[PDB]
Amino acid sequence: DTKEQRILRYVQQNAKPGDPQSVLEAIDTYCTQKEWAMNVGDAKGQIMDAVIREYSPSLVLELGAYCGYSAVRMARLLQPGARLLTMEINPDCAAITQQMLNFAGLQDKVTILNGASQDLIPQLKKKYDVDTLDMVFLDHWKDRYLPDTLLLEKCGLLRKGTVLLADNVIVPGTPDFLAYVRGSSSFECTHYSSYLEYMKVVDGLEKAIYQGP
Ligand SMILES: Nc1ncnc2c1ncn2[C@@H]1O[C@H](CSCC[C@H](N)C(=O)O)[C@@H](O)[C@H]1O
Ligand SMILES: Cc1nc(C)c(-c2cc(O)c3nc[nH]c(=O)c3c2)s1
Ligand SMILES: [Cl-]
Ligand SMILES: [Mg+2]
Repeated sequence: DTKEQRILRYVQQNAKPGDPQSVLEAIDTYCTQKEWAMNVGDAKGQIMDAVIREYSPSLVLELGAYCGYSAVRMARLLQPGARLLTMEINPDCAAITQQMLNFAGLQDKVTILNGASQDLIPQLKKKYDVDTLDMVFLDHWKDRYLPDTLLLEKCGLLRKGTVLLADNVIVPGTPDFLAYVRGSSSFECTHYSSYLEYMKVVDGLEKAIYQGP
């Protein structure tokens, strides 16, 4: 089996079905005590929680699902009727994410879209009936953050006040993305210094609020 399979099995055997907090705790314990994995983690997760609570987004787009940790973490705080779409290029990851969401009882709030973000983003309006996004969580691959941000703008998917939240702007680091949003009068940016998941290594999240074209 794979590490991702081991994480999922650990949750199924150590968390309570239908209880998202217990799922997060089981994942964080596994990744602390057994095998590191690239979930946003509890330290940066607490900052995401605060952002989600502040904005109460009706429609969130996540880029990069992995095992479903951030999807569980965000979806558990959404209001009734509010929705998450998560895009995931790796089908084995998409499979784990679906089972993780099912176990957590959050499957009615979240839709996994299978494919590369750069291929799916242009389909959101016509195929997935999206008008504009309230929030986007960027957590896929560092080199995609800037191009996908510009693609989301091109496609008309951002509105005034759309919240972009980006993980790993320090490690692995997204220097082109940070230079761009921080120099652009189309964004209002805030940096949230924290730590890499499960490690005493400095990392951070960037919040960039779109201000219109
Ligand atoms: N272009 C792209 N489109 C969609 N997913 C991508 C991608 N490039 C990488 N990925 C995926 O992005 C994921 C990064 S890890 C995601 C962690 C997750 N947000 C969490 O915190 O729990 C991986 O599963 C990888 O397959
Ligand atoms: C020292 C590190 N090694 C890896 C492998 C890290 C790491 C940490 C993350 O949160 C990530 N989130 C999304 N996508 C990634 O590629 C990713 C990578 S940090
Ligand atoms: Cl952590
Ligand atoms: Mg990350």
